Amino acid sequence: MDRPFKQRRSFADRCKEVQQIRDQHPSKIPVIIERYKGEKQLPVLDKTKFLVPDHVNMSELVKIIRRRLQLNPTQAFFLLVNQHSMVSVSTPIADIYEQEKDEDGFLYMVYASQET
Ligand SMILES: CO[C@@H]1[C@@H](OC(N)=O)[C@@H](O)[C@H](Oc2ccc3c(O)c(NC(=O)c4ccc(O)c(CC=C(C)C)c4)c(=O)oc3c2C)OC1(C)C
Repeated sequence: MDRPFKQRRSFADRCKEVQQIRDQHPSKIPVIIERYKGEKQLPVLDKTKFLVPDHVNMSELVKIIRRRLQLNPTQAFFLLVNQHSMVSVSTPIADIYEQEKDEDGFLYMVYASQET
């Protein structure tokens, strides 16, 4: 629906789903990508739950998500993980998953037209 993921799924069920994904997609990182609650410029992505092959750099994900949003060339766009902008993080998602993942095992990201 429209409510954020953590509002729709219990912590238990989210954990259980991450365990399922470890069995069924071992090389992928499970991620939740959501629009900032107070965002007024950027549109809402078609979907919010993704798997990411774990070699993809965070910096590349910024470019991929920006393409998916179909913005104009000048629109501001920031992808935030635990409030940090990912635009210059040329590090595989595998290597930041363990430091930045939620207790439920998903890696959460927020996009917005401003950083702070
Ligand atoms: C509980 O798992 C479910 C799946 O259930 C089962 N039995 O497999 C199924 O219901 C659905 O399956 C999905 C759902 C989403 C993706 C998915 O989003 C994938 N990602 C890519 O193909 C991909 C490849 C390259 C790349 O740079 C990016 C990043 C894309 C950005 C975030 C827009 C993504 C993928 O490989 O597999 C996916 C699969 C198998 O969603 C899950 C994982 C929650």
